[PDB]
Amino acid sequence: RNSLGNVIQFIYGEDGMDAAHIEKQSLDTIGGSDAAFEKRYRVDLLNTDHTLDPSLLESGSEILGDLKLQVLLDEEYKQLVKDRKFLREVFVDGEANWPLPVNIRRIIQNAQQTFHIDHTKPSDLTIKDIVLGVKDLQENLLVLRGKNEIIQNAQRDAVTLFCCLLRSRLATRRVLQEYRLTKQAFDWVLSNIEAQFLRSVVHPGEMVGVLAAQSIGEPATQMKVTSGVPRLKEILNVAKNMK
Amino acid sequence: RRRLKKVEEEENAATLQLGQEFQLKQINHQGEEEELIALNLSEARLVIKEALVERRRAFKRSETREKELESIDVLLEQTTGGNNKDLKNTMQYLTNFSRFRDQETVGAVIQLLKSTGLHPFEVAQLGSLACDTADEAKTLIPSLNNKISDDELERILKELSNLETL
Amino acid sequence: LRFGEMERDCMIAHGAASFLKERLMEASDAFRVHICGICGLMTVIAKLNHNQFECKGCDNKIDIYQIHIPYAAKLLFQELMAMNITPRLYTDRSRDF
Amino acid sequence: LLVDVMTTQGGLTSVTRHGFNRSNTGALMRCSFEETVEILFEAGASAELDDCRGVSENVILGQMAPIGTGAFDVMIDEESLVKYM
Amino acid sequence: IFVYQNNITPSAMKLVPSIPPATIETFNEAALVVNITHHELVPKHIRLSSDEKRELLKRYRLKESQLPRIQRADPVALYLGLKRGEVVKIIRKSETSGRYASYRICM
Amino acid sequence: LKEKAIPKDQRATTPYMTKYERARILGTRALQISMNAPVFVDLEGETDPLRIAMKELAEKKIPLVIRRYLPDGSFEDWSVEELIVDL
Amino acid sequence: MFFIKDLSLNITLHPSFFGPRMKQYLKTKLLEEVEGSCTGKFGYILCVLDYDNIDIQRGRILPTDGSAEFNVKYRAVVFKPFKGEVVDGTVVSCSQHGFEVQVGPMKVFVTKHLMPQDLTFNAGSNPPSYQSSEDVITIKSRIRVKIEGCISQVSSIHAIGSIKEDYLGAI
Amino acid sequence: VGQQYSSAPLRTVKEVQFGLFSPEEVRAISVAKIRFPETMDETQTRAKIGGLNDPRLGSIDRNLKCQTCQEGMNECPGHFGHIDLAKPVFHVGFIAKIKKVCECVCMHCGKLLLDEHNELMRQALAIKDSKKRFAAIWTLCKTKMVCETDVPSEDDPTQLVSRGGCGNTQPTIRKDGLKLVGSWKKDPELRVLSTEEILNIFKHISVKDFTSLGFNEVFSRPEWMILTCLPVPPPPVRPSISFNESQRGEDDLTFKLADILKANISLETLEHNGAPHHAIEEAESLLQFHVATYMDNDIAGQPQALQKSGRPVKSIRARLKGKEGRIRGNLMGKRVDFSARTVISGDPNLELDQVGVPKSIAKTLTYPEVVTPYNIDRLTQLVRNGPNEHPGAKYVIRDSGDRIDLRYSKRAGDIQLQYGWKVERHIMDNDPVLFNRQPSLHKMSMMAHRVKVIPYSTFRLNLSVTSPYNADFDGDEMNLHVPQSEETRAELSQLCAVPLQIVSP
Amino acid sequence: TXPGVTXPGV
Amino acid sequence: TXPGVTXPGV
DNA sequence: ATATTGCTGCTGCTGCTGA
RNA sequence: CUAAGAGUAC
DNA sequence: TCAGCAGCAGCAGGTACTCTTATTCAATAT
Ligand SMILES: [Mg+2]
Ligand SMILES: [Zn+2]
Ligand SMILES: [Zn+2]
Ligand SMILES: [Zn+2]
Repeated sequence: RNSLGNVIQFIYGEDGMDAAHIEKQSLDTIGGSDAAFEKRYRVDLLNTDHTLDPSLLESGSEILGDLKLQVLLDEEYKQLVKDRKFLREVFVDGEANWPLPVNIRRIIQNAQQTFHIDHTKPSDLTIKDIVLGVKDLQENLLVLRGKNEIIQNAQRDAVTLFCCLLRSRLATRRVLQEYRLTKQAFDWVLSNIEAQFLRSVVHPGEMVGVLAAQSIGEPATQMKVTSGVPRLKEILNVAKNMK
Repeated sequence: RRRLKKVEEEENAATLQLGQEFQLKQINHQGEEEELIALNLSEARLVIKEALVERRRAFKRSETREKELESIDVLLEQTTGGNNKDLKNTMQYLTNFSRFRDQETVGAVIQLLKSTGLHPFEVAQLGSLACDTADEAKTLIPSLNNKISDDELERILKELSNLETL
Repeated sequence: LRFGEMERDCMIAHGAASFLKERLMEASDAFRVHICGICGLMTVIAKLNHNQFECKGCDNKIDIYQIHIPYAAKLLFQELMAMNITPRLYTDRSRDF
Repeated sequence: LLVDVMTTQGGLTSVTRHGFNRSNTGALMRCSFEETVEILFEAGASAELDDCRGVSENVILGQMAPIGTGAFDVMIDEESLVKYM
Repeated sequence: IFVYQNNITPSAMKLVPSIPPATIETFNEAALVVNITHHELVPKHIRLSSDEKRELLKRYRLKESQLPRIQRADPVALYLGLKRGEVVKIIRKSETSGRYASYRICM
Repeated sequence: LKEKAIPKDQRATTPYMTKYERARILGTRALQISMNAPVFVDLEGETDPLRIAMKELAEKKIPLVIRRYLPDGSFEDWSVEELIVDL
Repeated sequence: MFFIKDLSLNITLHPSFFGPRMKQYLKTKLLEEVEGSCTGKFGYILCVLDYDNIDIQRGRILPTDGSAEFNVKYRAVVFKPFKGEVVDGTVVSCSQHGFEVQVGPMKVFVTKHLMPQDLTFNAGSNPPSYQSSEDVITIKSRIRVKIEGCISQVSSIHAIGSIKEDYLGAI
Repeated sequence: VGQQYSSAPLRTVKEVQFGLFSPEEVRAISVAKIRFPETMDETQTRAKIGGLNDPRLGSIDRNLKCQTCQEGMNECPGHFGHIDLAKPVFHVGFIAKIKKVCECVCMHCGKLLLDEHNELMRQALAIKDSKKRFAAIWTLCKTKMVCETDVPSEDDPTQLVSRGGCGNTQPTIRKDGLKLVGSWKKDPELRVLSTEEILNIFKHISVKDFTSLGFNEVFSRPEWMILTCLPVPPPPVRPSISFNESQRGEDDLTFKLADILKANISLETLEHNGAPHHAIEEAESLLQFHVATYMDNDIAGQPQALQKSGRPVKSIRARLKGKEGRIRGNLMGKRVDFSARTVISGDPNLELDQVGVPKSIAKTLTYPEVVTPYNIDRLTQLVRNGPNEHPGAKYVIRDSGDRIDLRYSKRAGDIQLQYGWKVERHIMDNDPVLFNRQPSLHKMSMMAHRVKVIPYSTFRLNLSVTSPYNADFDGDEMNLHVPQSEETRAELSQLCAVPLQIVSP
Repeated sequence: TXPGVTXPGV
Repeated sequence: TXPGVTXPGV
């Protein structure tokens, strides 16, 4: 808001994130082919077309043929397909590298280097544990603390793209096969993701107007169709007639 | 508003112009509004006594006119220190010209005046001045003109005279 | 040294309010002035030696406040008054936000 | 944020004395940009009231602007202070 | 809604505002060849009911004037038939978050 | 002020102390220590008021409260005790 | 007349005084400041009511100063004279120009213009007093007076009253 | 000593209420009436009573106190006077507004031309912004040239309702210089509208009428746009900065006020003695010109009122406007103390957040440290060392306000420090200091460093930190600001520190 | 405009 | 108009 | 003999018969 | 004091 | 129910910082 109290943006940067806490990351669901997508995420316990190696996890020889777990996998993969469709609608060019607050890849590498993942012992995790932990972490990423329908909807809309990133990285197949997290390593990863997200939220009292003005002016000092300072002057001074 | 300079009507009790800060309704410290409770002399004296004895107790945890004067002077010197010549004079005045004695009679007077249902300033004036007759009361307090019936006014002043005990 | 406009803007961007206030007041020019309560003008005769405060024109002696403003601000207000403009300073809100 | 400020009034508001500076945002902070004396005269004639919420108003008055560290009030709690000892 | 070929004579433009609550809106066919709301630059506009506006102002502690403004001549405002005081919710595809919802009050 | 004060049971602000709040709390406490205010923590030989206030904040012995002002004029009172200093 | 009223006072405390007894210090400093005071806004202020628990509120630190400003609210008993009101009092002094009557903490001056014609001043009567053909008003005499004038000073409210009216005088 | 104790309550300004001075308020606040243009009496050694330097307005000499408040030049704000004008004159900043208002209001009966009966006046008056409502009222009522004593009924345009109109023809009003000329359409009659009749017709505007035009009933009525009493600023506003070491040199405002007084006296004498209307009008025009050029000397078209020395007169408006005027040159940005500036050199042996400070600069700049039981010994030692050697103290600020200068204080002997005193001492190592390079285009050009005292004449900084500053070592100069309190020091270290700015937003 | 950037006009 | 803001007209 | 005075940027209205 | 000129780092 | 035209006039100008040089006449009257 400005001095009069008029709303400029209903949430800062349309995400409520401090700019210094943003890093470029890749959305893995938006890219790739359909066959590559299914090979990456689709897991089917009932059939052998997309079954998982029982050596991946301790219960892999016992969960085979389960029904409730298959329901969880079905809803997870349906959510992932929905996320792919949403991201392809959002980004027409298909660009996957975008700035987002929390760097998941470094957290996964830290967990791998900290707990000494041997990559041979069958994983202690259970599929239900992974799915429910990700679902709860989605709910623990709070930007708005209000307790009414308007604020709840705004909060849900403010973290949708980071939630898409989180589902893209912390998928069941990816956790069990590519990264081979253990139980404790997965819990540690969840805790750090939550803490870093809560640490990347913008601080009230920030003078974002002066920051934006300086962050636009300084590159201009560092500086067919007109461009550069004359074009910036033509834009800021809304001129009826331009070159 | 925030008028530069200020014009207001002059204070006049006979006209019932108490003042801008002595209006009928006052906002209490709890956020709601209350009637401006106008204490008569006896009720005000009892309130002063209650406040002083409560202050004495709180500091502790952390009748003939001669002996009442001695009690008020001793408790006053025990409770408060300097800049109390005003308070000393007020307290000796209160014990000198006192109309009622204790809690019972002042409660009876206040409930009677509530039954009269008159202005708090006017009921305080009625309780303060020990009048005798009707027209005498009406001329002592100009605000009494045609507010309560003659029979009711006469009887209530009769119970003021009766409850004027000791 | 001149503490220019854009230096003040950088310090605003940092969020350092108290440092900016100290730069503009305690380091350059801090001046205490007495103002009336009925009117916002600085037309208050304040005899500090005798502990007397009187605003001629409002006929008051009990509703006076003191403020700390830059001397340049006092000069600006006096120049506005000399140019037939009244910059009344009030220390309470007459309107809700 | 820049393009949101420029279009928040329903039209394209330029960054010029004929654009943003013409809003009803406070006489003291409007005069600090350009056309100082004319703004003061118009505020005097129209009897504008300045709420002193802007940065420029408190800068002129030499008082802590309600920005950054000034965006809140620090207060002493008697009960907590007794509670510590 | 009235649709005309070229123009309306001012002698009829003056009587276009009829007895309330009947409102006459005039459109040109040339302006209606292309549906502007299908442009990708144009985000989604949803008119709010009175109760929704009241809830919006209550939850955000806003006054009427503290909302962003949309003119009562904006092409989408004419398209949706906004009257003054009515608030449109604007759903946008943000690039920092997937979805962003703004609000604009008609003026 | 009764209307302005949001009741404690329905505060809707972040439970984390902001950088500006922490900076002002440290500055205020160091200024008070420099002016001979009583210290609520045991000193291990430190003499700098700023680091004394930092030690007080580390173990939450600062008896101050932040009055966070909402844009409409309402406020919420958050004690330094209950604010989580994650930064 | 006597009332009790809601009042508020701003007290500033230095940083060195924020010990565990801060509430006690504030409660004591409300006294000795407004107890037994005299203002034109509220007349006299004799005592504070409800001293058991005085509402002290939080206390805001003045920035760059460190001192804290408390807005303490309380009940105070007050005595405000009013023009056009009748009150009892005790005659304490007399003179050619009039006589002074003690009422509570204040003195009310009744001028010679506001006594009946036969109630002339006389220095022959001891003490020099305002005497009529039926009664004499000397020192230490009860009297009812109707107040008609008030001028306010910081240290002493001054009042002018009258005893000409019917049934006004010695009871 | 600064300013001594005052019993008045201390508050902060919450709201600024603008408006216009009423003549009676000007006469009420004034402490003196100014009637003589001479600043000094015939002896040329005192301030003339009733002149422009009346002692009641404030003292012009340090050795003498103000005659009104009995305070020195340090304390006295200055008190206004007033000049009672012989005839009303226009305010130069309100001539256009006066023209619009008199064009919106009947020039005979003082009522707005189009009442609520007109169709478009409901729309115009329903505008809540005061400035937009006036624009609409003007652009709809400028074209009407009759008071319309009878108007069609609002219910239906069949029967006629008679309002309080006077039925007179309004003129077409233009401005010819500083005067408004009205050409009445022939019932043309061209004549100059006297400010007397304009003032009279403004004073007859009803409260409802001018409150719909944007004016306020209390703070700015339209008739206050006409000047009848000039407020005279005190000598603090217009000081006599005599630099000839003997000859007083007066401010431009003093000369303009003397000219206004001369013209006022001339007009008064001409009116009293009786004269042809031509001379009276000429004197009135001269008075109007002098007042207008006093408030604003940059009037378009008219020639500038040249000063004595032949240069243009600096008016109040010129004093206020500009990059070097009050607002932009003394309030938004001002010169400050406790600052240093010098050439910068690189140092690979300094940490990223360190800055090397020349020893002499460290000896000049000081920090005031409050004496505390925790730092009594080292502060005492610094006081013993004195100001001529580093580290040491330059001043001792006592609680009474007296300031012991450590130079010339060794004669008095050792000083015993008391808790609560201040030692104003040289900046030592590890002091947070703000550090700036003047073409400051973003926040990272004003980061905070830690002091490291070095034995040479250049500021020394790490090579890596030169990129955010955009600073080379080909002769660049940089500035240093020292915080003077614990709060500013703390927030400067906790918000603006160099490491906290490594990643930029 | 201004000057700079008179008025307009004047 | 004026000029500025001839006449009208001329 | 000494002091006073004579390149860049805009803004707005008036008026019908004829054919 | 004002005015003017030569500059230094951007 | 619609086709054709005109008039005018106004200056300053990015942020800090250093240094030097010169500064309005003549005549009348007390
Ligand atoms: Mg360089
Ligand atoms: Zn006043
Ligand atoms: Zn003075
Ligand atoms: Zn008329």
